[PDB]
Amino acid sequence: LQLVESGGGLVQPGGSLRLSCAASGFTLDDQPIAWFRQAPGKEREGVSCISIDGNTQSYSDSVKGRFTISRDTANNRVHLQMNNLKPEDTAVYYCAADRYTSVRQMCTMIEGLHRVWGQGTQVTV
Amino acid sequence: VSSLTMLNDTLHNIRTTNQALKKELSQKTLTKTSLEEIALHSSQISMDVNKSAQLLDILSRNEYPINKDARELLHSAPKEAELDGDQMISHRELWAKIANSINDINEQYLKVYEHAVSSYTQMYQDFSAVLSSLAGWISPGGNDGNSVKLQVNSLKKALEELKEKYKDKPLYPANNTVSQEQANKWLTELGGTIGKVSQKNGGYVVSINMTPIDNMLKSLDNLGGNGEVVLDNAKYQAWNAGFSAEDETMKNNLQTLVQKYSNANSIFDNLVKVLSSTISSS
Repeated sequence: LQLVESGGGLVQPGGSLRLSCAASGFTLDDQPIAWFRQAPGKEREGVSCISIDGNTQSYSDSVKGRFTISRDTANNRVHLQMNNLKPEDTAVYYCAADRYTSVRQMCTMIEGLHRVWGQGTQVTV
Repeated sequence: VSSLTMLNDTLHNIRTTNQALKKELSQKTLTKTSLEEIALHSSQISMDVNKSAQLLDILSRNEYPINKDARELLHSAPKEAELDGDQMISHRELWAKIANSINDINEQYLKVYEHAVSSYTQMYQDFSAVLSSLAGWISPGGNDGNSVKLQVNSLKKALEELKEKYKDKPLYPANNTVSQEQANKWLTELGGTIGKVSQKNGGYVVSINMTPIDNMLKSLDNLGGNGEVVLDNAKYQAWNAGFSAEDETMKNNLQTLVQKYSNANSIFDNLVKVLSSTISSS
């Protein structure tokens, strides 16, 4: 059972990236999904989350308006569209699954509730 | 003569509108937009029903004859319309009997389940809105990552004003009262769980069954605390499961109402088609 992120890399201010969360032996649709990020020497923080049904999305304060989270249930993937990337956003980005929650309209960015984690992909601006 | 052609056109008008309505009902998720469209189509059907009801009264009192062959077509009419053909009833009566069938099906089946679906949909939409905001009432809590803090009282009040808002909104009938025996008979033919009989002053009513929301409120009461309560993740999972279970219940109840509404469209479609055939044969 593997969570797995892609789409990272090196971009400059004002640029864009589209992160992707994919999985093996695991359907991202079965529970809420969240994106976390951690700068090299700072605390891990939540970025955004999407509900089971996909109709509910939340984003951290320092990210609203710029980012967009969506589900690709066809190919069993979650995307994070990061636009107007400001230099602060340099960090390792992880997608995680909260297996506790089962209400289909909600999602949280509480790290303690997420126990399935990917390796991470570096983003730099 | 001119009435017949007007009536036949009015009947086909009702058929197409009815089909548009059925497409709205087969949609997976009924939104506020969907309800608005359903409302419009229904008022259009009622518009043509009244138009038809007046053309049939004309044919009835003029005693326009419906010929043998044409009457036999009525045997294809749905059993709900209570139209049989021929045997012995006058032209006046049959024309009137056809008008009553159109009006009764539209009044007792279509409009009834169109209101029930509307009521339960609006409630479920507000209910789903509460569940979408559920993370706002949940916080990290304990410093080890194995707990979460729940704003039980805020979430409790949110669910209680939801109950207060639809506590009274009836499923059937939309406005009037009904005898105890009939309100029970409408509930017993619905599915028991969706609605509850309640005495609205001089008479009865089939109101929304609030048990799913009462079950959630009782799960919150059993959490204790005094505004905020710390739950370990395992207890959060158990509680959260109960909440999502009642969402499935209400989602299921709504699908049942939409099926009753859909079944009504099929009845009406079958009748209007048969009536077009009968009109065309006169």
